[PDB]
Amino acid sequence: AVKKFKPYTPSRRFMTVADFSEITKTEPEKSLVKPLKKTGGRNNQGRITVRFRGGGHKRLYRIIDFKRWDKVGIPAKVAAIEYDPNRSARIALLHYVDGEKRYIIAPDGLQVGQQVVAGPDAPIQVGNALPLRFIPVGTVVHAVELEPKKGAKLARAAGTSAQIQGREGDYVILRLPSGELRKVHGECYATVGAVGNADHKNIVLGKAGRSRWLGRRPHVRGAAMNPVDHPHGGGEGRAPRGRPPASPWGWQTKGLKTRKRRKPSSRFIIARRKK
Amino acid sequence: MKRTWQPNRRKRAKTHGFRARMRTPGGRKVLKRRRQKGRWRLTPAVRK
RNA sequence: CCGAGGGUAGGGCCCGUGACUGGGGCGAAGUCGUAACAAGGUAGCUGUACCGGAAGGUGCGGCUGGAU
RNA sequence: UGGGAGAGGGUGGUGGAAUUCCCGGAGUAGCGGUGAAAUGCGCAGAUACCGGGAGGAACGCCGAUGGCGAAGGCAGCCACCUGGUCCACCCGUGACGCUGAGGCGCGAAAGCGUGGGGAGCAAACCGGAUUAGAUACCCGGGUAGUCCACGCCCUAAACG
RNA sequence: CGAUGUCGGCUCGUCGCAUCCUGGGGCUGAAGAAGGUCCCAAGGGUUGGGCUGUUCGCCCAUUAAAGCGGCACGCGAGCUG
RNA sequence: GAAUGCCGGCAUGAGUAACGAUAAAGAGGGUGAGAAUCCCUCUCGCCGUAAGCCCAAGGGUUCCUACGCAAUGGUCGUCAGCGUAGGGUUAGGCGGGACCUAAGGUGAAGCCGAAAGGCGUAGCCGAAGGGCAGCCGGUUAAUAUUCCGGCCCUUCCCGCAGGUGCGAUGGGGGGACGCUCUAGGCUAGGGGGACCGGAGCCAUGGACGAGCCCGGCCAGAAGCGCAGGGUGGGAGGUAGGCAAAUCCGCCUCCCAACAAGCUCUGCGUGGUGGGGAAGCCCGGGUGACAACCCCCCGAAGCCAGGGAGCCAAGAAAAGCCUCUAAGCACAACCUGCGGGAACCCGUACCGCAAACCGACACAGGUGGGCGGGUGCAAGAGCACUCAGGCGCGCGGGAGAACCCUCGCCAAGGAACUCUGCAAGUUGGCCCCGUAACUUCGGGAGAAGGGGUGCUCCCUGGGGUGAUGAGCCCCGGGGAGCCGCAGUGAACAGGCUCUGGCGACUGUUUACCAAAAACACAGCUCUCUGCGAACUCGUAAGAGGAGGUAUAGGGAGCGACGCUUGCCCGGUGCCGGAAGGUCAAGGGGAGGGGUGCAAGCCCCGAACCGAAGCCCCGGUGAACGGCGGCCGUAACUAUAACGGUCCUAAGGUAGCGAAAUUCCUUGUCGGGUAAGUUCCGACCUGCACGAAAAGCGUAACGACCGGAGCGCUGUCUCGGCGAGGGACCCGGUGAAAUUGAACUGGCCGUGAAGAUGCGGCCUACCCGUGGCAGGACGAAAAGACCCCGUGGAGCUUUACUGCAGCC
RNA sequence: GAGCUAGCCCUGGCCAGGGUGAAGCUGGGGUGAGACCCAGUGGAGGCCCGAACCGGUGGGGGAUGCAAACCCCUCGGAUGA
Ligand SMILES: CC(C)C[C@@H]1CCO[C@@H]2[C@H](CN[C@@H]2C(=O)N[C@H]2[C@H]3O[C@H](OCC/C=C\[C@H]2C)[C@H](O)[C@@H](O)[C@H]3O)C1
Ligand SMILES: [Mg+2]
Ligand SMILES: [Mg+2]
Ligand SMILES: [Mg+2]
Ligand SMILES: [Mg+2]
Ligand SMILES: [Mg+2]
Ligand SMILES: [Mg+2]
Ligand SMILES: [Mg+2]
Ligand SMILES: [Mg+2]
Ligand SMILES: [Mg+2]
Ligand SMILES: [Mg+2]
Ligand SMILES: [Mg+2]
Ligand SMILES: [Mg+2]
Ligand SMILES: [Mg+2]
Ligand SMILES: [Mg+2]
Ligand SMILES: [Mg+2]
Ligand SMILES: [Mg+2]
Ligand SMILES: [Mg+2]
Ligand SMILES: [Mg+2]
Ligand SMILES: [Mg+2]
Ligand SMILES: [Mg+2]
Ligand SMILES: [Mg+2]
Ligand SMILES: [Mg+2]
Ligand SMILES: [Mg+2]
Ligand SMILES: [Mg+2]
Ligand SMILES: [Mg+2]
Ligand SMILES: [Mg+2]
Ligand SMILES: [Mg+2]
Ligand SMILES: [Mg+2]
Ligand SMILES: [Mg+2]
Ligand SMILES: [Mg+2]
Ligand SMILES: [Mg+2]
Ligand SMILES: [Mg+2]
Ligand SMILES: [Mg+2]
Ligand SMILES: [Mg+2]
Ligand SMILES: [Mg+2]
Ligand SMILES: [Mg+2]
Ligand SMILES: [Mg+2]
Ligand SMILES: [Mg+2]
Ligand SMILES: [Mg+2]
Ligand SMILES: [Mg+2]
Ligand SMILES: [Mg+2]
Ligand SMILES: [Mg+2]
Ligand SMILES: [Mg+2]
Ligand SMILES: [Mg+2]
Ligand SMILES: [Mg+2]
Ligand SMILES: [Mg+2]
Ligand SMILES: [Mg+2]
Ligand SMILES: [Mg+2]
Ligand SMILES: [Mg+2]
Ligand SMILES: [Mg+2]
Ligand SMILES: [Mg+2]
Ligand SMILES: [Mg+2]
Ligand SMILES: [Mg+2]
Ligand SMILES: [Mg+2]
Ligand SMILES: [Mg+2]
Ligand SMILES: [Mg+2]
Ligand SMILES: [Mg+2]
Ligand SMILES: [Mg+2]
Ligand SMILES: [Mg+2]
Ligand SMILES: [Mg+2]
Ligand SMILES: [Mg+2]
Ligand SMILES: [Mg+2]
Ligand SMILES: [Mg+2]
Ligand SMILES: [Mg+2]
Ligand SMILES: [Mg+2]
Ligand SMILES: [Mg+2]
Ligand SMILES: [Mg+2]
Ligand SMILES: [Mg+2]
Ligand SMILES: [Mg+2]
Ligand SMILES: [Mg+2]
Ligand SMILES: [Mg+2]
Ligand SMILES: [Mg+2]
Ligand SMILES: [Mg+2]
Ligand SMILES: [Mg+2]
Ligand SMILES: [Mg+2]
Ligand SMILES: [Mg+2]
Ligand SMILES: [Mg+2]
Ligand SMILES: [Mg+2]
Ligand SMILES: [Mg+2]
Ligand SMILES: [Mg+2]
Ligand SMILES: [Mg+2]
Ligand SMILES: [Mg+2]
Ligand SMILES: [Mg+2]
Ligand SMILES: [Mg+2]
Ligand SMILES: [Mg+2]
Ligand SMILES: [Mg+2]
Ligand SMILES: [Mg+2]
Ligand SMILES: [Mg+2]
Ligand SMILES: [Mg+2]
Ligand SMILES: [Mg+2]
Ligand SMILES: [Mg+2]
Ligand SMILES: [Mg+2]
Ligand SMILES: [Mg+2]
Ligand SMILES: [Mg+2]
Ligand SMILES: [Mg+2]
Ligand SMILES: [Mg+2]
Ligand SMILES: [Mg+2]
Ligand SMILES: [Mg+2]
Ligand SMILES: [Mg+2]
Ligand SMILES: [Mg+2]
Ligand SMILES: [Mg+2]
Ligand SMILES: [Mg+2]
Ligand SMILES: [Mg+2]
Ligand SMILES: [Mg+2]
Ligand SMILES: [Mg+2]
Ligand SMILES: [Mg+2]
Ligand SMILES: [Mg+2]
Ligand SMILES: [Mg+2]
Ligand SMILES: [Mg+2]
Ligand SMILES: [Mg+2]
Ligand SMILES: [Mg+2]
Ligand SMILES: [Mg+2]
Ligand SMILES: [Mg+2]
Ligand SMILES: [Mg+2]
Ligand SMILES: [Mg+2]
Ligand SMILES: [Mg+2]
Ligand SMILES: [Mg+2]
Ligand SMILES: [Mg+2]
Ligand SMILES: [Mg+2]
Ligand SMILES: [Mg+2]
Ligand SMILES: [Mg+2]
Ligand SMILES: [Mg+2]
Ligand SMILES: [Mg+2]
Ligand SMILES: [Mg+2]
Ligand SMILES: [Mg+2]
Ligand SMILES: [Mg+2]
Ligand SMILES: [Mg+2]
Ligand SMILES: [Mg+2]
Ligand SMILES: [Mg+2]
Ligand SMILES: [Mg+2]
Ligand SMILES: [Mg+2]
Ligand SMILES: [Mg+2]
Ligand SMILES: [Mg+2]
Ligand SMILES: [Mg+2]
Ligand SMILES: [Mg+2]
Ligand SMILES: [Mg+2]
Ligand SMILES: [Mg+2]
Ligand SMILES: [Mg+2]
Ligand SMILES: [Mg+2]
Ligand SMILES: [Mg+2]
Ligand SMILES: [Mg+2]
Ligand SMILES: [Mg+2]
Ligand SMILES: [Mg+2]
Ligand SMILES: [Mg+2]
Ligand SMILES: [Mg+2]
Ligand SMILES: [Mg+2]
Ligand SMILES: [Mg+2]
Ligand SMILES: [Mg+2]
Ligand SMILES: [Mg+2]
Ligand SMILES: [Mg+2]
Ligand SMILES: [Mg+2]
Ligand SMILES: [Mg+2]
Ligand SMILES: [Mg+2]
Ligand SMILES: [Mg+2]
Ligand SMILES: [Mg+2]
Ligand SMILES: [Mg+2]
Ligand SMILES: [Mg+2]
Ligand SMILES: [Mg+2]
Ligand SMILES: [Mg+2]
Ligand SMILES: [Mg+2]
Ligand SMILES: [Mg+2]
Ligand SMILES: [Mg+2]
Ligand SMILES: [Mg+2]
Ligand SMILES: [Mg+2]
Ligand SMILES: [Mg+2]
Ligand SMILES: [Mg+2]
Ligand SMILES: [Mg+2]
Ligand SMILES: [Mg+2]
Ligand SMILES: [Mg+2]
Ligand SMILES: [Mg+2]
Ligand SMILES: [Mg+2]
Ligand SMILES: [Mg+2]
Ligand SMILES: [Mg+2]
Ligand SMILES: [Mg+2]
Ligand SMILES: [Mg+2]
Ligand SMILES: [Mg+2]
Ligand SMILES: [Mg+2]
Ligand SMILES: [Mg+2]
Ligand SMILES: [Mg+2]
Ligand SMILES: [Mg+2]
Ligand SMILES: [Mg+2]
Ligand SMILES: [Mg+2]
Ligand SMILES: [Mg+2]
Ligand SMILES: [Mg+2]
Ligand SMILES: [Mg+2]
Ligand SMILES: [Mg+2]
Ligand SMILES: [Mg+2]
Ligand SMILES: [Mg+2]
Ligand SMILES: [Mg+2]
Ligand SMILES: [Mg+2]
Ligand SMILES: [Mg+2]
Ligand SMILES: [Mg+2]
Ligand SMILES: [Mg+2]
Ligand SMILES: [Mg+2]
Ligand SMILES: [Mg+2]
Ligand SMILES: [Mg+2]
Ligand SMILES: [Mg+2]
Ligand SMILES: [Mg+2]
Ligand SMILES: [Mg+2]
Ligand SMILES: [Mg+2]
Ligand SMILES: [Mg+2]
Ligand SMILES: [Mg+2]
Ligand SMILES: [Mg+2]
Ligand SMILES: [Mg+2]
Ligand SMILES: [Mg+2]
Ligand SMILES: [Mg+2]
Ligand SMILES: [Mg+2]
Ligand SMILES: [Mg+2]
Ligand SMILES: [Mg+2]
Ligand SMILES: [Mg+2]
Ligand SMILES: [Mg+2]
Ligand SMILES: [Mg+2]
Ligand SMILES: [Mg+2]
Ligand SMILES: [Mg+2]
Ligand SMILES: [Mg+2]
Ligand SMILES: [Mg+2]
Ligand SMILES: [Mg+2]
Ligand SMILES: [Mg+2]
Ligand SMILES: [Mg+2]
Ligand SMILES: [Mg+2]
Ligand SMILES: [Mg+2]
Ligand SMILES: [Mg+2]
Ligand SMILES: [Mg+2]
Ligand SMILES: [Mg+2]
Ligand SMILES: [Mg+2]
Ligand SMILES: [Mg+2]
Ligand SMILES: [Mg+2]
Ligand SMILES: [Mg+2]
Ligand SMILES: [Mg+2]
Ligand SMILES: [Mg+2]
Ligand SMILES: [Mg+2]
Ligand SMILES: [Mg+2]
Ligand SMILES: [Mg+2]
Ligand SMILES: [Mg+2]
Ligand SMILES: [Mg+2]
Ligand SMILES: [Mg+2]
Ligand SMILES: [Mg+2]
Ligand SMILES: [Mg+2]
Ligand SMILES: [Mg+2]
Ligand SMILES: [Mg+2]
Ligand SMILES: [Mg+2]
Ligand SMILES: [Mg+2]
Ligand SMILES: [Mg+2]
Ligand SMILES: [Mg+2]
Ligand SMILES: [Mg+2]
Ligand SMILES: [Mg+2]
Ligand SMILES: [Mg+2]
Ligand SMILES: [Mg+2]
Ligand SMILES: [Mg+2]
Ligand SMILES: [Mg+2]
Ligand SMILES: [Mg+2]
Ligand SMILES: [Mg+2]
Ligand SMILES: [Mg+2]
Ligand SMILES: [Mg+2]
């Protein structure tokens, strides 16, 4: 339930913030954090390779467990739910009966105090993980691995899920967050339920400084630049695009498909996204 | 106003110093030319 | 001290008037179509929505104050 | 107190018919459509037929001159939460009643906001016919919307 | 063209006369008053404002009159810009 | 003899400008060959959130002392940051290193690249971050947390004693963290004292006083006290913390829980050791057995790793503690005590500046800490002042124009002008009071007013203390006094109305543009299923992202409101297993050269044969585009209506002479005496129009218009006055420019604008202060304009390639 | 060559004083319960005023400068992009 503000500055008019009700613990687990090395968008050459980055709040990385087949059979208790600033989803502190502690991204509906477990035999309950083949068709599911033992890749951000559609041999058919239909191998693990913090999408940044806090530097339009800079640059006065609209590097940017033609995963894409 | 020379002993030694010059094919050609020319100083002296 | 009133400043209601503009009434024999009254030639009406020179048309839902 | 009928209301679940789209197969010269046609679709293999899948929306028969609700309105089936109401007994209170300016709530459809959803249908719009014209009626397309959540709107031939 | 700074204003003038006013005249379709028209005349004078960057022009209030032109469309080693 | 030639020298301009902040000087005495300028004293002025003091950087002897004055110093010079010489910098505890890690850098392993080289986990390096033991005073011409004095402390080695499973680069804990707000208690620092100590003072009318003036502390081990921080104890289980583990984590039981205890800090005290003024006397000496006490204010600092709230969610590693493994348990570690040991580098001085960056002893620039008092509501603001530091390295006169900075001005009040440009006005605080419109916050300090000093009296509340006194902080009422005036000086909004643009705060052309431009939340299209797309790179490898469609890239639009129409023929992109075209390659009909021949060698048709293109569809918040003529109504006029040509389709709503309207100052209305601007309308829109968004929009703006009030030297229209210059005298002394010059006016002439030619006119020789008409004055080989088969940036359906992609 | 400047990364530091008074919370009222209203508390914010600090709006001065961008007056931000 995104929170509003009264219009008592110009920017508070529209600013909305997450409510943080599901948060039960406000400092991270010291053994699970490491320094998140800000890049500025620069690569090992020093060159900006992603424009308009840098200047965000300092953050610590929270090691997330994206395997969970690491501890088949060992239940854990949901000790806490925590803010993670490296991701839209919330995160769940888990105390294994092992004594081991681990973070998972927090699915919707998950309650502090409950138990989750992982494995071929685990119950179909929000928060459990099983290879995809053992999850009933129609189950909504998140943190899906894409190839077995490679790590959860799909449906991780706030609010997202994949739905299990059907089986075909060693592969199940998932409807991804994007709407694509994809064969994903059945030994790939997945966690029951949808990722939580679904209200994330309705947050209204409200002011320019807010994007600054997130490390987003102002984006300059190509139409605002000169010809030395950009297809759209130049012109006396304002100017329409005057050519198929383009990126700074000259490639068309309205419609032009860019997935590689002869990519081996094509055999496993059943139907591209829609909408 | 703030001018362009803002001396800094560490900066000087790390940028133009003997060891920087030797680390690199170009800096080595610098040392070699200033030797062939007979420069009394191959590199800027800083106090360090 | 209070004090008719004069002055300064700012509000409230009303009246008159105003380039231009909105529709309304009225007006023996103007121009356009024919929406309604018969099943009025697409039953009519209807709240709403959108569109169209105009009456109107269409969508959704409602009424019979509809025919056979 | 004991009983009853009922699409009264809300939440969750879930079942079959049908349409569309997709995949497989089989098959070929048309299908569709109309007052008649054209546009449209089709040898790049359509229509018609079989199997598989996906998805939304509505619930046939029962069904009625029926039932329930204060109205608006309510129809597959199931469970749960819940309102109204009638009958019997003649047991309890002892006029505690009627109405009700204001107030508060409810209030078809359309419409509006924010998310979602989108099969069929369809304002707008496009095209084909008709016509003197045809910003219509008829035909082929078609976007809001029609669906769900929350929040607004508060109108009506909201009629007996 | 190894630079003759360009519109308007301001300031400071100075000159021409094809004279706007003031002085002197002839003709008048000059009764008077007031005009018209031409001649002589450059001594002096020739206002303040609204609009516009404006020169110009229009307008307001006046005036005896609110003249027209030259001086590198006078004047930026004088100002403005 | 010329090349705006080159190098050097030397002229001219000229005894001219200038001598570098308008904080400011005067005199006496000394020294010396020489003194405005050096030293000393007295007077005067200036800074005092500095123009004082302490760190860091940077500088590198500039520090102190003697002797000097050629040059340097904008003058002088006896002086100096100058010349010569001698001296001067002292650490286990300060800072850095023999400690740690951050970005980054480097890099065993490993990866990549024609060479050179590029990467790269560990590890190593890397600090103003972490970690770590010294405070106060005295001493020198010059260093001092360094020497010395007093009182404290750290580590290393070795020994003694007690204790214990000792033991690590491995496990674990801790270290360890944000922003805003902030509690208690202290300290720094400050104010006051009628108390305590002091040399003295009584003036000029008065005061011998509860007088004036000065001062009234600093450091300190253990112990103690106050205030804080940190921390549950026990037991059983145990599969996790990449071996082990008694540690840690997880489950359970019991006891403890706003505590306590233990522990660690800060503050107070504390054996002891220091300091100690005014004044007077010659840095010293006295004062002085100096006194060293009470009250108040009180941090942003300390206790600290404190508390609360919030979202944008806030380093690492070591030191340290605990666990155990090899081992070893004659060892080893822990605690106590004792003796011994303890290295390298810096330390001078300048440090908002004459020593640093600016060529200069340059009005500029330079990070951190301290920065006293009083009053003004507060404060680091302002004025004045303490400590401390200065008067800015040319002076002396004069009292013209003119210029600068400043003050005032009769009557008028924007008439000034492109424009109220500039300058007035206003101006703090308390109180009263405040409109349209609004997104309900705002608009708002709206507007507009009133109050404001001092004195006496009465009185309310808080803090400290004790509930009182005293001191301190917020008030309340009554009566008075003075002046032209009570934020009496200084610091301190002019206001309103109404348009255009842009929502807003932000950003920008360093050095002519700050804006309407850029950005911005927000909206839409589109690409991207992750070894993502995309970007940088030959590559490896990186970024994207230790992210995963509620996410990431690209593009346009630009809060919000109401909206965003018609065209898919062309270009783009998207879809399309047919068809057409299509390269290498396949195929090899059929020819050819040569050889006696086997053969060797070459040309080669049909046909099969990608992407691309053609072709068929889709698609606008993709590139884009959204008609012409003629007729028509019972007054005229105009055309709801019609006809016809053309289109891919003919511009919808909304707006409109506009940041767009050419004709144009369109026309009408408003405002004005008067209005090319402005505002409101009209619509024949030269040439608006819907995300190169259309129309609106509260708030906002050093944006650009228009008006009004207030007030003014803007002006009619100028006048006076101040200071700094200009001027004169002494000192020091440039510059661009310069063919040479013995360099007048007119009218002509002349390459067409003549000091220089002709004719006339005028004119004794040489300066000084002034003004700028001329010397087509200076400056700059015109930046406009053209020319050169000159250059460069940029574009594209110019050509031709290349990367990249297929 | 990034000791100037532009961006980013790491690690530190700095922002006198005053003003306005969001959410929440407490209580009161309210109702079937509610929404909600009132008061107090509270202390938010690319909030307001204004030094330091960062700027560079208008004018004036300077223009062989104090200065190859300075000086005076005025003006913008000043808890934040
Ligand atoms: C239609 C017009 C374009 C006619 C045009 C007007 C322009 O100039 C004039 C040209 C004719 N020549 C004039 C000229 O070059 N003048 C220059 C001046 O430059 C410096 O003065 C300030 C710059 C102003 C002008 C520049 C160009 C310099 O100091 C002066 O000596 C002088 O060189 C004509
Ligand atoms: Mg809000
Ligand atoms: Mg509100
Ligand atoms: Mg949450
Ligand atoms: Mg860690
Ligand atoms: Mg990284
Ligand atoms: Mg690197
Ligand atoms: Mg970079
Ligand atoms: Mg990029
Ligand atoms: Mg970037
Ligand atoms: Mg993310
Ligand atoms: Mg989160
Ligand atoms: Mg798979
Ligand atoms: Mg969003
Ligand atoms: Mg962030
Ligand atoms: Mg954005
Ligand atoms: Mg942008
Ligand atoms: Mg541009
Ligand atoms: Mg540009
Ligand atoms: Mg470039
Ligand atoms: Mg280019
Ligand atoms: Mg280009
Ligand atoms: Mg362009
Ligand atoms: Mg442009
Ligand atoms: Mg243009
Ligand atoms: Mg442009
Ligand atoms: Mg174009
Ligand atoms: Mg393009
Ligand atoms: Mg897809
Ligand atoms: Mg600079
Ligand atoms: Mg520097
Ligand atoms: Mg250094
Ligand atoms: Mg350094
Ligand atoms: Mg450096
Ligand atoms: Mg380097
Ligand atoms: Mg070096
Ligand atoms: Mg080499
Ligand atoms: Mg070599
Ligand atoms: Mg030598
Ligand atoms: Mg060198
Ligand atoms: Mg009177
Ligand atoms: Mg009809
Ligand atoms: Mg009819
Ligand atoms: Mg009909
Ligand atoms: Mg009909
Ligand atoms: Mg229609
Ligand atoms: Mg066909
Ligand atoms: Mg075929
Ligand atoms: Mg579907
Ligand atoms: Mg009874
Ligand atoms: Mg309703
Ligand atoms: Mg509805
Ligand atoms: Mg048609
Ligand atoms: Mg016909
Ligand atoms: Mg639809
Ligand atoms: Mg009915
Ligand atoms: Mg020329
Ligand atoms: Mg010349
Ligand atoms: Mg010229
Ligand atoms: Mg010249
Ligand atoms: Mg004038
Ligand atoms: Mg005359
Ligand atoms: Mg005259
Ligand atoms: Mg004029
Ligand atoms: Mg002219
Ligand atoms: Mg004109
Ligand atoms: Mg007359
Ligand atoms: Mg003239
Ligand atoms: Mg002319
Ligand atoms: Mg002319
Ligand atoms: Mg001229
Ligand atoms: Mg003239
Ligand atoms: Mg001129
Ligand atoms: Mg000039
Ligand atoms: Mg001029
Ligand atoms: Mg000149
Ligand atoms: Mg001149
Ligand atoms: Mg001249
Ligand atoms: Mg010659
Ligand atoms: Mg020369
Ligand atoms: Mg030459
Ligand atoms: Mg030369
Ligand atoms: Mg010589
Ligand atoms: Mg020379
Ligand atoms: Mg010489
Ligand atoms: Mg000379
Ligand atoms: Mg001379
Ligand atoms: Mg002289
Ligand atoms: Mg001279
Ligand atoms: Mg000079
Ligand atoms: Mg000078
Ligand atoms: Mg000064
Ligand atoms: Mg001055
Ligand atoms: Mg003197
Ligand atoms: Mg002297
Ligand atoms: Mg002398
Ligand atoms: Mg002096
Ligand atoms: Mg002296
Ligand atoms: Mg004296
Ligand atoms: Mg002071
Ligand atoms: Mg030096
Ligand atoms: Mg000398
Ligand atoms: Mg000298
Ligand atoms: Mg000098
Ligand atoms: Mg001497
Ligand atoms: Mg020394
Ligand atoms: Mg020592
Ligand atoms: Mg050693
Ligand atoms: Mg290290
Ligand atoms: Mg290093
Ligand atoms: Mg190191
Ligand atoms: Mg360090
Ligand atoms: Mg130390
Ligand atoms: Mg100590
Ligand atoms: Mg022990
Ligand atoms: Mg921590
Ligand atoms: Mg941490
Ligand atoms: Mg830290
Ligand atoms: Mg924060
Ligand atoms: Mg406190
Ligand atoms: Mg103390
Ligand atoms: Mg005080
Ligand atoms: Mg164990
Ligand atoms: Mg003594
Ligand atoms: Mg502080
Ligand atoms: Mg602390
Ligand atoms: Mg690290
Ligand atoms: Mg052993
Ligand atoms: Mg042994
Ligand atoms: Mg050593
Ligand atoms: Mg020292
Ligand atoms: Mg400075
Ligand atoms: Mg400083
Ligand atoms: Mg100095
Ligand atoms: Mg000086
Ligand atoms: Mg200086
Ligand atoms: Mg003091
Ligand atoms: Mg004050
Ligand atoms: Mg002086
Ligand atoms: Mg000074
Ligand atoms: Mg001086
Ligand atoms: Mg004089
Ligand atoms: Mg005065
Ligand atoms: Mg006076
Ligand atoms: Mg006056
Ligand atoms: Mg006035
Ligand atoms: Mg007046
Ligand atoms: Mg005016
Ligand atoms: Mg102007
Ligand atoms: Mg004031
Ligand atoms: Mg008003
Ligand atoms: Mg109001
Ligand atoms: Mg108003
Ligand atoms: Mg308004
Ligand atoms: Mg309001
Ligand atoms: Mg006021
Ligand atoms: Mg007020
Ligand atoms: Mg009073
Ligand atoms: Mg007084
Ligand atoms: Mg103010
Ligand atoms: Mg703006
Ligand atoms: Mg702008
Ligand atoms: Mg706008
Ligand atoms: Mg806006
Ligand atoms: Mg700001
Ligand atoms: Mg600029
Ligand atoms: Mg420029
Ligand atoms: Mg420049
Ligand atoms: Mg400027
Ligand atoms: Mg500009
Ligand atoms: Mg600005
Ligand atoms: Mg810009
Ligand atoms: Mg904006
Ligand atoms: Mg938007
Ligand atoms: Mg969207
Ligand atoms: Mg590349
Ligand atoms: Mg290569
Ligand atoms: Mg990464
Ligand atoms: Mg993006
Ligand atoms: Mg905006
Ligand atoms: Mg923009
Ligand atoms: Mg509105
Ligand atoms: Mg098209
Ligand atoms: Mg098409
Ligand atoms: Mg197309
Ligand atoms: Mg092909
Ligand atoms: Mg075009
Ligand atoms: Mg076109
Ligand atoms: Mg007729
Ligand atoms: Mg429309
Ligand atoms: Mg118009
Ligand atoms: Mg307009
Ligand atoms: Mg236009
Ligand atoms: Mg016009
Ligand atoms: Mg015009
Ligand atoms: Mg006009
Ligand atoms: Mg008028
Ligand atoms: Mg017109
Ligand atoms: Mg466009
Ligand atoms: Mg445009
Ligand atoms: Mg507008
Ligand atoms: Mg506006
Ligand atoms: Mg507005
Ligand atoms: Mg602004
Ligand atoms: Mg502005
Ligand atoms: Mg104006
Ligand atoms: Mg004057
Ligand atoms: Mg004077
Ligand atoms: Mg004389
Ligand atoms: Mg002399
Ligand atoms: Mg000299
Ligand atoms: Mg000669
Ligand atoms: Mg001569
Ligand atoms: Mg002469
Ligand atoms: Mg002469
Ligand atoms: Mg001629
Ligand atoms: Mg001549
Ligand atoms: Mg002559
Ligand atoms: Mg001659
Ligand atoms: Mg001659
Ligand atoms: Mg001759
Ligand atoms: Mg002659
Ligand atoms: Mg002659
Ligand atoms: Mg003459
Ligand atoms: Mg003279
Ligand atoms: Mg002179
Ligand atoms: Mg002259
Ligand atoms: Mg001249
Ligand atoms: Mg010449
Ligand atoms: Mg000249
Ligand atoms: Mg020049
Ligand atoms: Mg040249
Ligand atoms: Mg030339
Ligand atoms: Mg030139
Ligand atoms: Mg140029
Ligand atoms: Mg030319
Ligand atoms: Mg050519
Ligand atoms: Mg040629
Ligand atoms: Mg060329
Ligand atoms: Mg080129
Ligand atoms: Mg190549
Ligand atoms: Mg590409
Ligand atoms: Mg601040
Ligand atoms: Mg206030
Ligand atoms: Mg309050
Ligand atoms: Mg609270
Ligand atoms: Mg602010
Ligand atoms: Mg204020
Ligand atoms: Mg600046
Ligand atoms: Mg000014
Ligand atoms: Mg200059
Ligand atoms: Mg300045
Ligand atoms: Mg100032
Ligand atoms: Mg401010
Ligand atoms: Mg502030």
